[PDB]
Amino acid sequence: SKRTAFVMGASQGIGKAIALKLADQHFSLVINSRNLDNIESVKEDILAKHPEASVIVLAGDMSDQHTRAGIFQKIESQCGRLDVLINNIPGGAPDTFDNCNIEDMTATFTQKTVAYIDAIKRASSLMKQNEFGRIINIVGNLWKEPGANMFTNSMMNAALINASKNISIQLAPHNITVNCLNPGFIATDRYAEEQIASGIPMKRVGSAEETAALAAFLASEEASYITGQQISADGGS
Amino acid sequence: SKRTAFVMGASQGIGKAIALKLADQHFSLVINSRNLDNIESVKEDILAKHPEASVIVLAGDMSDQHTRAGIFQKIESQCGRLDVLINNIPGGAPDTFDNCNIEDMTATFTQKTVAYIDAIKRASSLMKQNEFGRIINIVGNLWKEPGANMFTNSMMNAALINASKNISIQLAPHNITVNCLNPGFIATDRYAEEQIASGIPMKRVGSAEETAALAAFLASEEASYITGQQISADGGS
Repeated sequence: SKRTAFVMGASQGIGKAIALKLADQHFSLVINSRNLDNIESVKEDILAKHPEASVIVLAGDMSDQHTRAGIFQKIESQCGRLDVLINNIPGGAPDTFDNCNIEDMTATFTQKTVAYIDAIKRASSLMKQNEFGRIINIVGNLWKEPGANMFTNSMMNAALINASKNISIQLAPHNITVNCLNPGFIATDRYAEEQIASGIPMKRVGSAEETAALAAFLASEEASYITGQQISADGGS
Repeated sequence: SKRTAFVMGASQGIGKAIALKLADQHFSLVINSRNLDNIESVKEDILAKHPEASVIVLAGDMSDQHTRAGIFQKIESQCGRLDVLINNIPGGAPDTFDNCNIEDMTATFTQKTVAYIDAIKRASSLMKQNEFGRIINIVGNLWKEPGANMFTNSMMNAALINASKNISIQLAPHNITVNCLNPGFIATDRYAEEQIASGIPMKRVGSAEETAALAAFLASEEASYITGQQISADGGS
């Protein structure tokens, strides 16, 4: 069939990569980031490689409850369907059990975790219309001694893993797979001078294309019996 | 030594059970629930079995950020120390991925998860003073198709498991164990007419004493090398 895919936070990085690969495979695209100008540029990049592409740009903050409803309202309007959802929202800033505070925790929780779930709620009832869907969640790693300053994000990642398992079960009947994809390392700040490459088995860091090759597959028709899964493109824990 | 233990939501049920067993072992007790009258009655029950008991009643809502700080301020004042913490706060109301809503999710998150963590923050710096502590977290079961209407509570339980692991690592250096205790079934509403006993391996439902025997042990001196653990008194998953 000729599917429609909504890829969020795709102005660059992992989302941008998933966008191109998904375009590479003749998916109809609806794309999003906060920055209207950065996102436009991607559409131009995609149309350039593929002139006939159906790319839609809906700038906005997917962390915002209302921006969400509006985006989904639009897609339902301009597309009439939705097959694939790519939940891709960054977690909060790094923190420590010592350094953490509770105002921000709630924020972060709301910013990513709730966002993803609401987004699935909307995607799903759209998806349910055609008894088909592919939900891929960009999530990251737990558990282990943040330590990596990822205290709040790790507990969020856990909650998200749990929730997806649940959701996957509730939505399977409807031919909608729900899987989490945890990349490891790509393009995102942080602070020679860099032997983190030493600690990863493959001894290298991820690439958005590698991550995107995976998400593309999960998005495909042949991936119809794969749900409730948790798969890392991390080269090793 | 002569330790001091703070057991929250101990007006009855599991917390009440932990309170008596801990009293049974000559811990100095600080106890809490929302209901001043229900909690008082426990003190009377404890003093009655043990006349010499040091029981302190601090009524209050441990879900409340400010009530929390105040309770800990008091304990630090009237006790000068704290050895054992019993994080015992009920989760939110049951919900479904379908039926759930996001206002309540945030609430629930704040009500239990954040509560426990803040409570540990306060307990710990108190505990750090004597290079000794025992943090037991009353948590429950994930993951599996709520289904049991436990959608939001399951993802919260997951986040809590993750966070404790982390915290356990950060606090071990200070001789403070952090373990989660997941009971299964005890005294708490729900809606013959009841073959849930069929689905549990032991074919029976938990008892607060069983749960309390465990928490008491984790609270003991001999349990000094047991941290970051996850242990069910559920008779079987």
